[PDB]
Amino acid sequence: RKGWHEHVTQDLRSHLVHKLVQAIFPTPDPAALKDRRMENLVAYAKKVEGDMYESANSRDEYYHLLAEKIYKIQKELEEKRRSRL
Amino acid sequence: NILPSDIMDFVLKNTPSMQALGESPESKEKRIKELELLLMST
Ligand SMILES: [Cl-]
Ligand SMILES: [Cl-]
Ligand SMILES: [Cl-]
Ligand SMILES: [Cl-]
Ligand SMILES: [Cl-]
Ligand SMILES: [Cl-]
Ligand SMILES: [Cl-]
Repeated sequence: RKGWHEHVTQDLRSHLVHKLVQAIFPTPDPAALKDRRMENLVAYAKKVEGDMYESANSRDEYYHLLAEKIYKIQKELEEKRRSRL
Repeated sequence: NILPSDIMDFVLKNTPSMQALGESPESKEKRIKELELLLMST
């Protein structure tokens, strides 16, 4: 349940939060990167990652939970956009 | 395929892995496995 944590480095978790941010908002322009709202996005990502890190029972399940989250967020974004068309 | 390979290379070089490039059909489960792969990479 929590033994796998010993193999996961903070450096890894950081790269993963980064991938989580890119998955939500792939390529922000300089103005967006500077916006306070971008900080809100990053904090949300770190929150999700921490949630999955503290509920997974294996490294494999940890990646899987993150992927499911990403799938779900991207689906939410796509639907919202289509609803305006 | 119709996209000139030099343009393809330029675009792919400059696109983050987590960004979608197109909306080709594939199941939810296959996309989630792909996402797991993209996270696992170094
Ligand atoms: Cl344990
Ligand atoms: Cl403001
Ligand atoms: Cl922590
Ligand atoms: Cl609205
Ligand atoms: Cl990348
Ligand atoms: Cl669904
Ligand atoms: Cl494939």
